[PDB]
Amino acid sequence: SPKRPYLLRAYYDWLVDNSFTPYLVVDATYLGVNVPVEYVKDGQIVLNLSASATGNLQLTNDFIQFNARFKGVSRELYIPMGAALAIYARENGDGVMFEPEEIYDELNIEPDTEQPTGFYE
Amino acid sequence: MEYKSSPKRPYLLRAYYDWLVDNSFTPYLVVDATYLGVNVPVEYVKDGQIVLNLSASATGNLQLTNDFIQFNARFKGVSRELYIPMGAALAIYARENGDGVMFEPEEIYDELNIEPDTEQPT
Repeated sequence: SPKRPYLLRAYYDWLVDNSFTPYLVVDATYLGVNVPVEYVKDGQIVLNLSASATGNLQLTNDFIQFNARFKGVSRELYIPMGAALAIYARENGDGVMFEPEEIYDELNIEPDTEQPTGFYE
Repeated sequence: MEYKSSPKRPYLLRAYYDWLVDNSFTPYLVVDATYLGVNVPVEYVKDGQIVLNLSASATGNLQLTNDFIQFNARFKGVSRELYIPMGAALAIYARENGDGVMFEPEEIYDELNIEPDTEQPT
């Protein structure tokens, strides 16, 4: 239902097809993000999604996932689509900042915690 | 390189197209039938414009290329094939609600649509 995944994939292809290095701005504060906090700045990390800087990159409707190496330390990165803030070309900044969609809001996310119930029955 | 990057339209058209279909919507395309290179049933054009149904059941061998769109469709029984230059695709939306996107103008599309003031020899 959310359009963000299709728009991200569209820009990604346009970037790569034009020989641009696609940079993804991630809200490392969002629910489910999995990135090395050692490289996070002000609740925000910028990733390189080019073929070269990624292993097994997958751009799903629900998440971005890939193997990344930070100073020899290869590992997996998981980013829920709701955390993707923007994607642009490293060589010139051309890209898009994703428009907010109501569904990536925890209010629209199914109950993460249950209702106050008694105990006895 | 003064940075002569290609148009984004084909990518946006394609993505929105996939979004509509994956959501059970019927993709409708608004075309400028004037645009150089367009091949569509001239008698179904209104105000130099034609709306087309691109859903799976309304098309055959649909091709959403960076440069053009092409497919086979039937108009009142008469099966015809259409060729549409990307600069001619003006918008794509969902029939079930009139909600979609109207593409932003892109400089090169305008260039590819500049007409000569006069004809060629012969």
